[PDB]
Amino acid sequence: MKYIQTEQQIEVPEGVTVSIKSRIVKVVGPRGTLTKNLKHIDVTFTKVNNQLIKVAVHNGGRKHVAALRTVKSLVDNMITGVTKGYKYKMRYVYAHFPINVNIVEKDGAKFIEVRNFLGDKKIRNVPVRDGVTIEFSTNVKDEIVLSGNSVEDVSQNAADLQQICRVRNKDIRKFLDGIYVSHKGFITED
Amino acid sequence: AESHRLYVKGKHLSYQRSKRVNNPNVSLIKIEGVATPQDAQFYLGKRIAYVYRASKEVRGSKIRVMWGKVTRTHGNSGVVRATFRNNLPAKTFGASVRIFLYPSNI
Amino acid sequence: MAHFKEYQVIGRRLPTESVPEPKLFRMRIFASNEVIAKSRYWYFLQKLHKVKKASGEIVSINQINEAHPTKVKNFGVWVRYDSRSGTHNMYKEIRDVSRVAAVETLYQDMAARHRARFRSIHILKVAEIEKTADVKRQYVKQFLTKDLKFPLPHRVQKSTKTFSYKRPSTFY
Amino acid sequence: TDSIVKASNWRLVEVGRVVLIKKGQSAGKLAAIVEIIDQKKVLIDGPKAGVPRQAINLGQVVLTPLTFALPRGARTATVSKKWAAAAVCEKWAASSWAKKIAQRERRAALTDFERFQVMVLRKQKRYTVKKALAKA
Amino acid sequence: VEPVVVIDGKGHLVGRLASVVAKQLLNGQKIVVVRAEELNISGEFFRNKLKYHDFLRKATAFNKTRGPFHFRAPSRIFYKALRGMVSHKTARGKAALERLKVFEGIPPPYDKKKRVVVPQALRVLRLKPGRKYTTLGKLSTSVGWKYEDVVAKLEAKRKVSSAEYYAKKRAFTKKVASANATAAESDVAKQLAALGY
RNA sequence: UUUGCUCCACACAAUAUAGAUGGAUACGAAUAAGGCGUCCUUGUGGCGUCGCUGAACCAUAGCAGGCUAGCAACGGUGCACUUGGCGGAAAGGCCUUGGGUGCUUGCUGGCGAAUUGCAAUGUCAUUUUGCGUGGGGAUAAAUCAUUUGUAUACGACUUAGA
RNA sequence: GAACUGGCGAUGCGGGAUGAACCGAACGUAGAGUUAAGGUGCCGGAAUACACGCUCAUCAGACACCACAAAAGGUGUUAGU
Repeated sequence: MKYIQTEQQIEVPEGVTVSIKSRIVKVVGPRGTLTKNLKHIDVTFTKVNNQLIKVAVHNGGRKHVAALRTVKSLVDNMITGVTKGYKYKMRYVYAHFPINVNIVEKDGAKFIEVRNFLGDKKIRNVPVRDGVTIEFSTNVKDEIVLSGNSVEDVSQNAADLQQICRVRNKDIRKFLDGIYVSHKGFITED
Repeated sequence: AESHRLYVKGKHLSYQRSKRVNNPNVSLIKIEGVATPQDAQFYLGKRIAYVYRASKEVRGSKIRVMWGKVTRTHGNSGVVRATFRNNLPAKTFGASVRIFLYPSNI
Repeated sequence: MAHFKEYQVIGRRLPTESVPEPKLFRMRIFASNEVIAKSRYWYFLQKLHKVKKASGEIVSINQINEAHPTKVKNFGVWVRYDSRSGTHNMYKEIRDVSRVAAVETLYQDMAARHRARFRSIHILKVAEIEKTADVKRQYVKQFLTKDLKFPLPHRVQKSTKTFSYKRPSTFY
Repeated sequence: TDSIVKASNWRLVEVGRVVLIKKGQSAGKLAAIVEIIDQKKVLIDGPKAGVPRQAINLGQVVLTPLTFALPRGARTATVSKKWAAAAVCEKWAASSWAKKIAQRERRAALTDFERFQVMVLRKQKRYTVKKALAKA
Repeated sequence: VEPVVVIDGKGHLVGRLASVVAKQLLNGQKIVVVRAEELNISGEFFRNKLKYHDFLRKATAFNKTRGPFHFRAPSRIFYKALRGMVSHKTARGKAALERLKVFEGIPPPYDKKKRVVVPQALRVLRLKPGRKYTTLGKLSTSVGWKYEDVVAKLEAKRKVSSAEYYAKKRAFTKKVASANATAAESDVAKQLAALGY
């Protein structure tokens, strides 16, 4: 309908500094720094009171003001990632062959190595993205933990690990073997 | 003085024409610095010279002239219509002509 | 024909020996000129009564000028139009300074959104909305807020010359 | 430690914003925004400059950085009084935009003899400036 | 008005720039177009790549070496657009095409000459914001152009050298402006201001 | 090979022009952003200012531009000399040191112009050359024919021969 | 295969790229002006005119005759009952 003006509100906690020139947003919290390029969205950022950032679309259509809320979610995720961080938990599902998951070094890069998936002799390597930490959780059987500041990078590494363990030439609703995201939360517990 | 010009630069664009038939009796001229018919009204009646060079010296010179004059404006963008004593040779499409300031009403 | 004026057209059936002084019917017609206005008058009189141009007469045609042509008004318009597959009734709201300009906007908008040509549109009613809270379309409501103000981002400046030397800006 | 966001301010279409009409019957006169019709239309009034009160497209005008207090839908006498109270014309004339327009018009209004004085005066100033550059 | 007009092709839309250049050349103006790899086409990259593949399939069936030729370089894509807007099969069209030069990057001697823009063909002025557009260099690389990397490297070298030129130019213009301002408010300055200068 | 070839200078003759007639006047990037200036506890920093077109900037007076003395100052701008650099994307251009010399309309001075007859491009540019003049420089090859067979219908190819 | 009328045949000209029949208009030889139908980014003469909207297509669409498209569907988007 081309609304005259639409705005979204971004809350900024006390330990967080957001710098936005043009559309390059950088967020600096206690655990670290994130940077996003939003030059493809065409919005307007305006600080109010050093704890509040408004973002606005002027004379924007339906899809443009959907993208405004999308920008709000992306900046919110940056702030939440530099304050609490993101943690993704994966469980290993298998019926007969235990899936062997290890962190390995090939050449200057860490790789998540998956062995014995359905008794396969193939060895699956998933590169770990920068900022993503890998842990193997104790006191719960067959759970690997993805941890980081960027929900985008953490979730994409989780999805890479889940997608590399898809079953072929079988009925997947019977051969349910895989590595599935079981929990989507923050690093700090509260 | 480094400049001695007493004419306005112009470009011979084409003949008067429809899509597939041209009329060589009328030439279309673009005058430098003219963008509207209102501005082009200034130059109506001004003499135009096309100056060109030949190898053979004719009458004490090797550079020959074709005279004409601005008759009316053409279109919305300052192009004018011109007629010459002999029609311009159509190899001059894109060549430079000189629109003089005489006859002067100013 | 969107150089629209409004005319009052008053006409009647031709007086007869048995019925002198017929009932003097009147219409408000938006049209480009008086000839089209009289045509529209007879078109609507034929379509609502048993009176054709041959058996009647135009008693008066007068152009109606907007009483306050320089104050912003909210207009509610009722139309009936013909689509490709049927007839429909429609209500629209136009914010503008005069009735004729509202009706011009109406014809342009119906052409743009419904491909409805002038032939295919009957303007049932054009009435000023007396006050807010009677406006019902958000595209008019959103311009009626308090202390309205908006920018015009991305200004595009017309260039009179073919080449510019400066790689221009869109600031505004 | 301080959050920073580059504002990227614009001239705003609001009641009381001073516009410069760039094409039409007025074509270079200031007017005031009286009320907003829609996204592309406003009502303007230019009583000081003799611009008729009219509804105009925003593509016919260019907003100036000037603004003055004016109630929505104010009539022509009210606009005149508020324009005089805010001294809009002087604030415009003090701007480099207005002096640029005045200076282009003055250049267009020069005669051939005046252009000759412009040439000689420019040569003299150039001589002194070139001495200053040589000393610098 | 210049004897040669050098057009910075970066940010222009290919067809509108082609139409402008074709009319210029036909009216007898010499044009050099630089940075053809930074031209723009409206529409998404995949759409324009599909269009170029549809171009690529057209060839003389019985001998492909005589069929339509499929030039991959950005400068030759723009030259192809200029043809079709010039009647190239005539002597006048050949003369108008001989008045033209198109380059990737800005080679000498044009690297030390002023570049202009054509605002009626500028994407930033012409395309509605939020509309997708294609970059000619990446499209050319995708359809088989070989020299995008060497052009980018060599353009980076030219840009650093140009930046040094501009820093020197800033110093000189600041000096000139300060000395002009010092010589202002003199008798000649007053009189020139009265005359409009 | 009618004492050949080539390169600078030079006056001559031709030549033929897709079209000179003050100057193609150099950041990069962004455009829901930037340029410039200034300041600092050097940043994605504060502050100010600008744009709304090159309608600008530079240049621009003098028989198509002739003849001359100074004044503050050591400027401006050509021509050869010269010092060093930088530039390989198609560099073939850009910058700079110093002296010599011409002009200077920055200002004040001194003479001339006509009859092209009331206009006539009223000839001022840029190519390619051939003939001379006077200085410098260099002092071969290829093909046919013969020969080979890694080649080959013929041409072509591949070898050899003072 | 019939009816009425207008055409082509027997007819060039401007327009529909192209074409017997469509649109416009019918023709001695020329000059000037104005137009028809059709157009005015470039080819290509003529506004990259002005104005209000709609549409983004990983087979867009783009002018009558005319060089095709349907039933049926879509929280694509826009108006409306």
